Amino acid sequence: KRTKKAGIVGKYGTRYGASLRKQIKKMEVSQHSKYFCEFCGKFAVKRKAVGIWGCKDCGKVKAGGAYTMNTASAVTVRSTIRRLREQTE
Amino acid sequence: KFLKPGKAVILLQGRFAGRKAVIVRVFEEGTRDRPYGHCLVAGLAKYPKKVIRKDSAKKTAKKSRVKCFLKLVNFTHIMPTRYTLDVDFKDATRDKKVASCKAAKARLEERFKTGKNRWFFTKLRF
Amino acid sequence: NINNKLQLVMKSGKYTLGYKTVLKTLRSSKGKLIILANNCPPLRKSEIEYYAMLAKISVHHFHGNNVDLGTACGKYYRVCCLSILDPGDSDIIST
Amino acid sequence: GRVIRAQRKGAGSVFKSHTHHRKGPARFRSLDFGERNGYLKGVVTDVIHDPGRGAPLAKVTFRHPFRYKHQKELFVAAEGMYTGQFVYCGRRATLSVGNVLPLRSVPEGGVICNVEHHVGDRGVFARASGDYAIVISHNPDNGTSRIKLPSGAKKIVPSSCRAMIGQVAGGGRTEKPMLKAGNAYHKYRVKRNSWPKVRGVAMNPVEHPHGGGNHQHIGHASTVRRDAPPGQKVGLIAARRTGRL
Amino acid sequence: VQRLTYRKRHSYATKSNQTRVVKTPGGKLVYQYTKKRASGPKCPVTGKKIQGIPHLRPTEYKRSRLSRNRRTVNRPYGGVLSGPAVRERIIRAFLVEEQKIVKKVL
Amino acid sequence: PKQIHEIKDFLLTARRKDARSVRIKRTKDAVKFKVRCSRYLYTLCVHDTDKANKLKQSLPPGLNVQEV
Amino acid sequence: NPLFEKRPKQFGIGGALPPKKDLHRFVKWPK
RNA sequence: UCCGACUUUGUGAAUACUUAUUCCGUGGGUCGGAAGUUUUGGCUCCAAGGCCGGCCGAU
RNA sequence: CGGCCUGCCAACCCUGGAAACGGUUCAGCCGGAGGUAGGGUCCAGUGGCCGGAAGAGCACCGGGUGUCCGGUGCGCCCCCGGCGGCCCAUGAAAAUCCGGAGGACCGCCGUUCACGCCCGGUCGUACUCAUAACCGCAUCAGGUCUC
RNA sequence: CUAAGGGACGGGGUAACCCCGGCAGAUAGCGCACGCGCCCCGAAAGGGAAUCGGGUUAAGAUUUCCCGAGCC
Ligand SMILES: [K+]
Ligand SMILES: [K+]
Ligand SMILES: [K+]
Ligand SMILES: [K+]
Ligand SMILES: [K+]
Ligand SMILES: [K+]
Ligand SMILES: [K+]
Ligand SMILES: [K+]
Ligand SMILES: [Mg+2]
Ligand SMILES: [Mg+2]
Ligand SMILES: [Mg+2]
Ligand SMILES: [Mg+2]
Ligand SMILES: [Mg+2]
Ligand SMILES: [Mg+2]
Ligand SMILES: [Mg+2]
Ligand SMILES: [Mg+2]
Ligand SMILES: [Mg+2]
Ligand SMILES: [Mg+2]
Ligand SMILES: [Mg+2]
Ligand SMILES: [Mg+2]
Ligand SMILES: [Mg+2]
Repeated sequence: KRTKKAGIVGKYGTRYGASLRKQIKKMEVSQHSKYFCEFCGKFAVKRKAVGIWGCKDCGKVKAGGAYTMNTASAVTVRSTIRRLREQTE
Repeated sequence: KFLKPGKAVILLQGRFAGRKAVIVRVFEEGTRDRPYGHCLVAGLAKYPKKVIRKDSAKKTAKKSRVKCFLKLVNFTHIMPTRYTLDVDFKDATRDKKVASCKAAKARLEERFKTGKNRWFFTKLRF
Repeated sequence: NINNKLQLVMKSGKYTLGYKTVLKTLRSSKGKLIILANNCPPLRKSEIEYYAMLAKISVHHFHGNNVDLGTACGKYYRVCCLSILDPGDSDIIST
Repeated sequence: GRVIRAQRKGAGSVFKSHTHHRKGPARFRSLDFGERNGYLKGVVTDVIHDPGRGAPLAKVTFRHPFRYKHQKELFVAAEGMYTGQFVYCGRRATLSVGNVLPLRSVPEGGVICNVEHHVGDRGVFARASGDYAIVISHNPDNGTSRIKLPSGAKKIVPSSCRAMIGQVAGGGRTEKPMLKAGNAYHKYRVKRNSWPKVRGVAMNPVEHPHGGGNHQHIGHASTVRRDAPPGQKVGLIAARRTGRL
Repeated sequence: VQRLTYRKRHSYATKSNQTRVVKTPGGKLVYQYTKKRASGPKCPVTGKKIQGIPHLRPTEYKRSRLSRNRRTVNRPYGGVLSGPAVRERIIRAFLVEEQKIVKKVL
Repeated sequence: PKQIHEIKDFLLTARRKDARSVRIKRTKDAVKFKVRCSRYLYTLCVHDTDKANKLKQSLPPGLNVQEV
Repeated sequence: NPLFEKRPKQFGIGGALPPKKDLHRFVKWPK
């Protein structure tokens, strides 16, 4: 409805090229999404600025990715740091 | 079962927030005026001050003084501790209330001089 | 096997859900067991364990989230803590 | 001719950095006895935005080691840090993301950021958003450590140098297309007077070595000696190769 | 319709030059200069408003200009921390202190 | 300016040393007694005709009295 | 007197604030 | 601007040293040798105590 | 300007314990981390009444009369409140003022209370602000920041 | 009062005029002997002690004079 494929990117009209609009689409969606708060258990985490993710209700503010709360390498880094910490013992 | 007369509590709200008190009477079910469970407590409005050997005799007598308050507190405004202070209290007007406060002050000042219950007279830091 | 036993307590026993009613049952010593979610606020968690130590009530730390609790109890809202006051035909207490 | 634009930036007149709304230098706390021998706990109070910096900064409060005072710090925030979190700095700090450790305490393969080059530098390496260094190896004889920098270069650092555990927050920032001259205008408005660049071929010969001609063309090789004087050193400087491989 | 003029030599509509229209007993309209809207006291741990204190310009809170009951709240950390913040600190102070004793025994 | 409600408090204020004059203003409803003190002008409204007269006669003899 | 008691302070890295020490050898003297 | 000589420029072993020089850090706040605090977004200062102004507590 | 009342929209408190889920905005959104409901606290106003103050001002009649009662709104201007959106943009500082933690020290001495007494320097201030008071050699169809 | 910024003690450079402010130099002092110790200029649109109504001149006062009423 209202659009067959543009979605959030229809605000850009006919400008900038179809491939660039398709490129920006995933980050426009992800940066405006609501994320799960591990501290309180609600989907209330919103981007306050690039890298800054604040929960609406519990008030926790977390440092994360530019356009998504958790980057892929952040999970990988945490697992590497956790394995190094345990094997250190 | 741990909210009984003689048990020590901490007030969490109000004018005496953060003060230590002892339970005197428990209305577990609550009266008609107060449907909720509540207790009568006797607390320290002014803690006895730090008493040290270097002090003179008159000064350490002034530092050992306490002030006592009487208050009815909702159960939800109380942090129940594991400590116990028994001084045989067994307890309306603005004259009866203040007189009863002075009696508890004499008993609590005497307990403090005994040296026991050091936690009860040593304030809380927050 | 704790999700099934908790599922049976909601079907036949008596319980209460939520912080304020968990504290009330501890004050009146009606709860037989306290269950805490793993993301329950650390100040809140400490106070409930201290209340349970004042009485003689056991506390179990639920293996999952506060979203997972409540779902285990078959409700569509989150549950931070649970208090069991009657299991009836459930062996949750003896474990 | 006249002084070219590349030369005029060193005077720093209109080319000074825009820093009026910046929150202060981001760096470790000064190295002291407690960090050198044990650990010190601070609490994260805010995660804030710094204009011109992609990565968020973390406000941390410590207790002063010997004065009855608060000690407030501000460094680059590692990804995953949050407000109300306890961070620990020092030799005996646990290997956890957000903690500040000497490199001697980080095993091989650890991901680190804001790495000191000299002991007490307060952090020199891997500070931009999404960047990190990797611990490669340890030398106990010389007391040095080998780390891998974001550019790929290996570097030898003293094992007493401090680094934070984790990678810098805000990664993925440059994958998003800017799409607009105006978005680029706002980016550089809070950084420097550099954004709208005029091509040297679009100039007159008085202003640029590339200027002039009846067609826009350089007219000589754009690769230039490393030792060329300022005003002459434009184009690709000391290039070992050109073109797209 | 009785258009108005500024009454001082400030000629620019800045936030410090905000006016209101009043009717005088002389039957005319004049400008009166108002005070900028001010936040009241705020709690540093919750960010919420501090109950019991009015929202004034900082110099209107001066002791010679404001009564003492209006300036304060009768509780520890009265005008600084809210009630929820004070309750949490009392509970945290006591519960962590008990843990220190338990660490010592164990 | 401040209002006084009970008659006796107006009596003590008119007896103050810093009180200078009393103005009596007649309205179609009541009678206003205004005593000019150092900082404030105090007004008392008397809705009764005889109470106004009793107040008039009982004023301190040292204070000036004016009819408005 | 039972009121008198010891109140020791443990001077660790993150312990009680230390008392005044000599600090003479670490003084930054005039040029 | 690169490059060489002299000067700054010293000492000792068959390359080492540190005090010149250079760089970095700190409110110059635990350096050298020996002897013998992970806790929950809370508070932490101006010593209690012991023994003769003095010493330990605080090698 | 002072006193009393009122108490928006948010925020907070106490009781209680919600699925047959409910409450709710133009939009949102909110609730076992405690909703709906019931009862309260605070907040701001350029809100109401009284004092100021009808003695003033205004309009009439020759000293006198009057200065009263309602209704309405996607109306216009200013201010405030509370939501939503946006940023690889996150949008001053300091003086100044208030509050708080602690409790060394102190008794006929403390008092941020009311009322009472005295004092308040220097310089600017007229007028124009424009198709004639400014610049454009001018009393120039130009140019010159605002309510 | 501070903003962007400007000047400037010591020190450094410079034949001198003059050019350099973070390069740290016993920082030139503050409370009650004892204790502590990390320059100025720059906004009549930024921040900011405290005023209102009515009257008055040929010419002032869009809050300065008069009347009354307040405030700092
Ligand atoms: K030239
Ligand atoms: K430009
Ligand atoms: K270009
Ligand atoms: K050319
Ligand atoms: K108040
Ligand atoms: K004038
Ligand atoms: K003209
Ligand atoms: K000004
Ligand atoms: Mg051309
Ligand atoms: Mg040329
Ligand atoms: Mg209600
Ligand atoms: Mg009136
Ligand atoms: Mg009239
Ligand atoms: Mg307009
Ligand atoms: Mg106090
Ligand atoms: Mg100044
Ligand atoms: Mg400046
Ligand atoms: Mg000089
Ligand atoms: Mg100035
Ligand atoms: Mg101004
Ligand atoms: Mg005039």
